[PDB]
Amino acid sequence: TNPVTVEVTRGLLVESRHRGAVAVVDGDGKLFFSLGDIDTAVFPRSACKAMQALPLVESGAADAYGFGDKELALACASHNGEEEHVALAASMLSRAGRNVEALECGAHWSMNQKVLIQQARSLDAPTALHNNCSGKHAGFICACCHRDIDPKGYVGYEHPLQVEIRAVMERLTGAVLGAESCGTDGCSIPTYAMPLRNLAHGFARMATGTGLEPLRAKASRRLIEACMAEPFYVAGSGRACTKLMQIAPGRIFVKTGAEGVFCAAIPEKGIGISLKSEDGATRAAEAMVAATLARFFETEETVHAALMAFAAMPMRNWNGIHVGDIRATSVFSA
Amino acid sequence: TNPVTVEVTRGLLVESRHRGAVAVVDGDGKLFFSLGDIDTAVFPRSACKAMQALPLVESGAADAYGFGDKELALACASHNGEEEHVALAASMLSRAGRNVEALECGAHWSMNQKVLIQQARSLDAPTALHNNCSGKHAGFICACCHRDIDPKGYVGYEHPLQVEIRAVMERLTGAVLGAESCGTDGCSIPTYAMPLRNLAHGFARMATGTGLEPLRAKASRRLIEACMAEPFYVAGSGRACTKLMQIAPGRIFVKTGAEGVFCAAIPEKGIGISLKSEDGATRAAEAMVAATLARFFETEETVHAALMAFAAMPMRNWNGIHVGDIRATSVFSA
Ligand SMILES: [Cl-]
Ligand SMILES: [Cl-]
Ligand SMILES: [Zn+2]
Ligand SMILES: [Zn+2]
Repeated sequence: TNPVTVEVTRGLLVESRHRGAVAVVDGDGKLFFSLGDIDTAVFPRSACKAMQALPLVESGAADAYGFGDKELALACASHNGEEEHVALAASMLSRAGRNVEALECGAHWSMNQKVLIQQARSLDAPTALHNNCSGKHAGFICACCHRDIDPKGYVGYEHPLQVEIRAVMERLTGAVLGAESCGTDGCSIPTYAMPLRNLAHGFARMATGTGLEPLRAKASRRLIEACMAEPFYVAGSGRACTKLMQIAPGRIFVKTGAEGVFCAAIPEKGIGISLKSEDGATRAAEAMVAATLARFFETEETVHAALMAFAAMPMRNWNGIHVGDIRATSVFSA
Repeated sequence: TNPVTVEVTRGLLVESRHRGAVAVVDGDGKLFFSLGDIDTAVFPRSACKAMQALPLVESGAADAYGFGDKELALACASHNGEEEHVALAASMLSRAGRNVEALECGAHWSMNQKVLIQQARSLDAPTALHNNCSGKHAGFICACCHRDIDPKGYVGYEHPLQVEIRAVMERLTGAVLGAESCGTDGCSIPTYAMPLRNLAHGFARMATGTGLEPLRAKASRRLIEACMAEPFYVAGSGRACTKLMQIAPGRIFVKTGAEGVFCAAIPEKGIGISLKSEDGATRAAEAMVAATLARFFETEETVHAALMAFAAMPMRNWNGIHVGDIRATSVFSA
């Protein structure tokens, strides 16, 4: 069973509790730190978008369509569907001769409340461009068009692009990705459950190049640097991913996934991080990733304090009164 | 530990898991069914609104202000902030010569996405009337004004109304309510943590009159019947509380609370129910309350099937593809 990783307090009592697992692995596969079950297969969901963006870069598509750090960050992004994000996704599809009609991810309203209010006020309905995965899907469509592969059905298990993605993520993680570990993701593409140990190892390899072909090392490093250089484009206004990567500019990589996943890397320390809140709560995964990062910056007061501000947070009610805290437990400092 | 009460699946695997506690008690305090820890103090939050509506009824205020089942349901309600709910809260305050400016609960946008889209398109900003607790607070203000008590500060621990509420909830539940069990609620009023056993017992007494003074029995029955007669006003469009009380009209009482609480009653069976998802997820608490109710309707095939449809539900992605299920575990049928 997984330890209690996060507590939610009200008055003088714990009101709710989150259990979870955490794997921290270096480029060589060495375990630096672990909580709970890092050996049972868990769906990474959107947390592994940077891995799925390798076809876009490695194929030459990114360079052929003139993509910079903003486009690669958006390809790696679970974004808010702000105008900047929608404009860039449309720009990406346009350079490959496509538009919104080529996306197969569907439409949804922003999962940032303030952006949803803006969307609702200016649209009858969101489009597939507003989908948090529209950057990744435009990356997929660009990767296909550059290689004269028909993008139609790019979301399906048997499409050449999804065949390629299974191979790429097996090479990074050492985990086998197949039908028995496969589910359908939010955006209708395959998501493959794998141990947290493997997922963390894979990010440690993307961060360091350890055990990768040089082109894959270079593409991997380029995607990780793009996310850290353009953190707004990975998520957006009011988002943990964006704010966490603004604490130590260029030094911390993070990516949220649906159902309480986080992947992260500290390239200068050669470490990859993956974690799962067992109940699937985003708030627990946010506290956990900040507290896990904090272990590696205990000699930098300002960075440690900033990270602990996410590990342990005041909650305010509708009048803005402090009612309690979300707080990572003492297992992250043991 | 608390047992695994709910699983969330994707493909052929459990993606996330919820642990929880459940107390089912009769009018006399006899335990009919239990899971996990029913003896540790948990915040009922909004789940005990019917208890907090007793001053409104017992004072004479409800009768003096001509409140029927719709107003009492709204006094007991965590509503969506739909125009019907807002209009009724404004009508309730108006009977005492009051309006939105007398509410101290604060404003918030709907936590129902469809209502939020409607709110965003029709309002610059929500008001305190849009607050899910605006009915309860209008009841509180009416209770004060009928007895010539100043409603100003009615949310404060030391206000005569909150003194009264501590007395009422102690007598129903047999739990001691004071500062050590006290936190601030979403709506800035006190919320008191108590064991689930006590909370369930309290609803069993409201449902049966067992061990209550006649006026309290009658006020208790009237609140429970109003919620069951006007279930839209307890919650609203697309809400578990509303839909669960439409399965067997007049026979099932349910009330959700923030952080994965549910209280319920089946008056004709003399049972009170309280439960807690340990992690605080609403989706887990909804599955749990449906599966717990289902145990008591195993000889009514139509009612059992309708309840099981809430205990075990398909989840669909943005394209409407079935990706997995939320399902109460087999501990609810053991
Ligand atoms: Cl989904
Ligand atoms: Cl009594
Ligand atoms: Zn996706
Ligand atoms: Zn309230």
